Amino acid sequence: KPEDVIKEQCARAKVVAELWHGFTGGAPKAALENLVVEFNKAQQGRCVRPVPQGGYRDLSTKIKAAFAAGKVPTMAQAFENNIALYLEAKALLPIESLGVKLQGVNLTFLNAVRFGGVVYGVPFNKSIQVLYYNKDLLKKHGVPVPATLEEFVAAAKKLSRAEGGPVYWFQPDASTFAYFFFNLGGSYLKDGKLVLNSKEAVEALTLLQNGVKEGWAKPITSGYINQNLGSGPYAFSVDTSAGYTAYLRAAKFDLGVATLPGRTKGQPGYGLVQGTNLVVFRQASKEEQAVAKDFLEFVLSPRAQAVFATATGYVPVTEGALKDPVYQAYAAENPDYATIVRQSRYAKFEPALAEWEQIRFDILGQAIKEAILNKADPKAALDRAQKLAEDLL
Ligand SMILES: Nc1nc2c(ncn2[C@@H]2O[C@H](COP(=O)(O)O[C@H]3[C@@H](O)[C@H](n4ccc(=O)[nH]c4=O)O[C@@H]3CO)[C@H]3CC(O)(O)C[C@H]32)c(=O)[nH]1
Repeated sequence: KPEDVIKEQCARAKVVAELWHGFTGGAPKAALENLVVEFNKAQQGRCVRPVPQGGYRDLSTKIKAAFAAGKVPTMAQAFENNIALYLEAKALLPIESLGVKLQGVNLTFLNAVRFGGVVYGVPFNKSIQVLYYNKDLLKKHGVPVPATLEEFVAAAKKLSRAEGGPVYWFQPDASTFAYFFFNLGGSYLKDGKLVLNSKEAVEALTLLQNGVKEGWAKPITSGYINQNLGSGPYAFSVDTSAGYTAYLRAAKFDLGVATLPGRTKGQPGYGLVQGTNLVVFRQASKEEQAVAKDFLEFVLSPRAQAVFATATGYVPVTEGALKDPVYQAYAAENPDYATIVRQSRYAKFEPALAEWEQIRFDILGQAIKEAILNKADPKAALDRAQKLAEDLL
C-alpha cells in the first residue's frame, strides 16, 4: 500500500514524529499518506508516522486518554474547539516559536487557530460546504440551479412532485443544521452566551421537518449521502467539499457543484468550515519538534497543497497553492475546483469553546434527530438541548 511504504520508511529512521489523524479511508487517507511518503523520501532518516485513530470523535477520545497516560504524539489533527480544550491543559506549542512561516495562509483559517494573539494550529485539511446537484435531473425538468433559499425550496418541491420522491438529501446532524441556521440569520453566541433554541434555530429545524413531512427532503440515516445514491431520485445535497471526489466516483448521473443558496441573489449563502488544523504538543522531544517544523512547512508548500486539494476537494489554505501549475491544470479542466474556492470566501465557524464537540453531537445533534426521526416538536427538542448545554457549560 502506502501505509506499508511509510512503516518501512519509519523502521530505518533515527527520529519518528507520530501524526494522529481521523481519516478512515478513501481520498483523504490516500492523499495524506502519499504526502507523508514524499516528505519521508526527502529526509535523511527523519520521518513522520501517520497513525489513523478512527474518526474525528475517536481521535479526540484517544488524545484525552493520552493526557491521562501522559504520552502525547508529536502531532494531531484538531478542530478549533479541540484546540480550545488542549490549550486549557496548556499542552500545545505556539506554531511561530518553531519559526514555521505563516504568511500566504488565508485569514479565514488562520484567524480560527489564533488564541489571544497566538497561533497554535496549522490549517491542513479545511473544507467548506457546497451545493452538490444532479445536473441531468434539473436540465430534464428545466429547473435552474437555485441561487436563494426560497428558490432552493421551490426547486425541491417541484422536482419531488415531478419524480415521485424527496430530492433534497441530508444527514440530520449539526453540520447540515448550520447551513440553514446560519442562512436564516442565526448566530450561536448572543452577548457572550451560547443559545441553541433561538427563533433562527427553531426556523431551521422546522424548515427541515416541514421538508420531511412535505415529501421534498430525504433523511439519510446509514452512511454518507454519496454512499446512498442510486436509491431514489436525487437532486441536491449540502455536504462538505471533502466528499467532492467520492460523489464524483459514486454518481451515475452528471454531477454539479454550485455555491450555496443564500438569502438573496446579492451574495452566496454561508457554508460551515469543517476539517482540521495540525497541532504540535509541548511534550514532544526537540528532535521530534524539528520534524514537526519541517513537515508543517512541507504541507503549507504550494505543490503539496495543490495535490491534497485536487485529490479530495479540501480548500487550499494558501494564496501560493492557487498559483501552482498542478492546481491550475486540474482547475482549467474541472471548474468545480474554482466553485469550492469561491464558496470558501463565505465561511462560518461553530463556536470554538472546549466543550462544543460533546454539545454538537450528544445534545444539539440528538435534538436534530429527535425532531427529524421521532417527530419531536422543533422548539421542545431545542429547549431541552439548550438546558443540557447550560447544565454542562
Ligand atoms: N470530532 C469533530 N467532528 C466534527 C466537528 N465539526 C464537524 N465535525 C465532523 O466533521 C465532518 C466534516 O469534516 P470534513 O473533514 O470536512 O469531511 C470528512 C468526511 O465527512 C468526508 N467524506 C468522506 C467520505 C464520503 O463518502 N463523503 C464525505 O463527505 O471526508 C472527510 C474526512 O473523512 C462531519 C462528518 C462527520 O465526521 O461524519 C461529522 C462531522 C468537531 O468540532 N469535532
